[PDB]
Amino acid sequence: MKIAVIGQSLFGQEVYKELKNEGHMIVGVFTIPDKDGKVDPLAIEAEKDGVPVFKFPRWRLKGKAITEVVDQYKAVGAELNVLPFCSQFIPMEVIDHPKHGSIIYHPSLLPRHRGASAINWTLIHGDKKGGFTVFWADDGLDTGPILLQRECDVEPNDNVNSIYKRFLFPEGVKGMVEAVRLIATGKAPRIKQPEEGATYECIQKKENSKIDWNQPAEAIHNWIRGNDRVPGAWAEIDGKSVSFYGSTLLENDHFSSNGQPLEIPGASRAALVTKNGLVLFGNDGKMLLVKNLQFEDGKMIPGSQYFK
Repeated sequence: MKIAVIGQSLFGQEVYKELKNEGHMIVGVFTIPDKDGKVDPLAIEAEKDGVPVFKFPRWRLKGKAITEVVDQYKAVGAELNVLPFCSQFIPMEVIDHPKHGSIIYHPSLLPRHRGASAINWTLIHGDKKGGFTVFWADDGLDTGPILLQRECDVEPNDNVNSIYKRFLFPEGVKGMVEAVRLIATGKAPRIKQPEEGATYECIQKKENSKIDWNQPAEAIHNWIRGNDRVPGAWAEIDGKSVSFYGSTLLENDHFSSNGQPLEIPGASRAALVTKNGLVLFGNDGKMLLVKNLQFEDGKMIPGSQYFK
């Protein structure tokens, strides 16, 4: 079928590549403007293939869809829109335009974790299961009926990067390909999302990934890993912003360790720089270990090397 890919990122690129190799006609790719050194990987691949690339800075202005862009979009004659990791607001005129409307990839088990940082919140909340959903776009935020859903276990030390690389990315690509296949056959369902379990969480940016120390170690561990690697959970140490990566929870056994105390404003008690990383305490006095630290515009530095 004739498909428009509206989105970005390496995930967008891979979905594009796989649909193209399944014989679908990609009639256009609609991604974000250059950054400006960087052209989005989705645009790079499409341009090599001679597929039209569009980089609209926005699709609407002062609440109304921009006509010059909506016209450009419609001209390509898509039968289905596929939205891999779309960062832009797409007018419902566009969403609803194609024969089959639009499907969206969302990296959570909808209706849980609606919103753009769903992977982060899966981990921040300490969910034991995660996964992704492919759903039909409607006018709400991540509210449309489910086409298919796929689950995975969340590992106790998963961070955003590990669960994404292991499952959400590679299985997500397959899921989008399978979804389009089911649409091509008229077999794709529209399962109304249940009300029970619906949640929304805010978008994670540096500003709001600051560590709240007045929680148990397990919650701090979940917070760090749920923001690792981006945007990177952080705290002020010695007057500067320090980000934390590579968290694990710790147990007990004495003797081995000799760490050097490190004061962290707000921490329930001082941290310990040890040979294996930075030991942090929760408000329950329990411990977690952070392997890597980062200073503003950060070259990764092992926690063990904070003082040296």
